[PDB]
Parts: sequence; C-alpha cells; structure tokens
Amino acid sequence: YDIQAWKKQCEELLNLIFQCEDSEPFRQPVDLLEYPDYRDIIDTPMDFATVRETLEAGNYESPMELCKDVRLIFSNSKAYTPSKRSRIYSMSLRLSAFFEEHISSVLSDYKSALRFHKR
Ligand SMILES: NC(=O)c1cccc2c1OCCO2
Repeated sequence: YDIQAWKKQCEELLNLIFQCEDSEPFRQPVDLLEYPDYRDIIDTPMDFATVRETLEAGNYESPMELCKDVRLIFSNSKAYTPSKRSRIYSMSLRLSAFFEEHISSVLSDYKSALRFHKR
C-alpha cells in the first residue's frame, strides 16, 4: 500500500530497457537529418531519455502517465515503419512485449495503494 513505490520501480524498469540491445534506436529522439520526412508522419516524437528525464524532474504524477508516453514510442514506430518486416519495427515489437510484461504489476500495486488510501 505504498503510494510512492511506483517511481523507483519505473526507474529500475528503464535501467533494464537501456541495457537491452533492442532499445538502441529509441534511446534518444529520432535523428531528423537521417529521417527528413519523420515529422510529416509523426505528430509527437517520444524517446526513452525524454521519459527518464520527465520522471527524474518530478513531472509524472502516476505510472499511468509514464505508461502513456512509453506506449507513444511504440505507436510512433508502428506508424513510421514502411513494412511490418522492417528491422527497427521488429525491435520495437519485442521491446513492447517486455515492457507490458513488467509494467503490469507496477500499475496494479499503485491502483491498489490508492484504493486503500481512499477506503
Ligand atoms: N524502417 C525504419 O527506418 C523505421 C521503422 C520503425 C521505426 C523507426 C524507423 O526509422 C526511424 C526510427 O523509427
């Protein structure tokens, strides 16, 4: 029932993601010189460094907010890819499966803690 425990849990999950080779294309904003049409397709860029900095600045109020920004990394990849068989898209699909497997208990525990506080 610790209402604050989600923040260190999210820090530790981001550490795991940064050690995974599949995260390398997504660690920093997409290079607009390498991909000059990116902003013709993608309205809101997102990357894992931006998520970690937002967390460390104290600008997420809940893990739901962090989870929305991480899911935007993956939806951007699915919208920008020219093929379902692209290398970088394949990497995002594996990394999304790993993230969803690990974020499930962080969300559950937070929502349980809030319900206990309200009881
Ligand atoms: N196939 C790709 O080039 C691509 C495919 C999916 C996501 C991307 C991609 O390139 C820029 C970074 O984000």
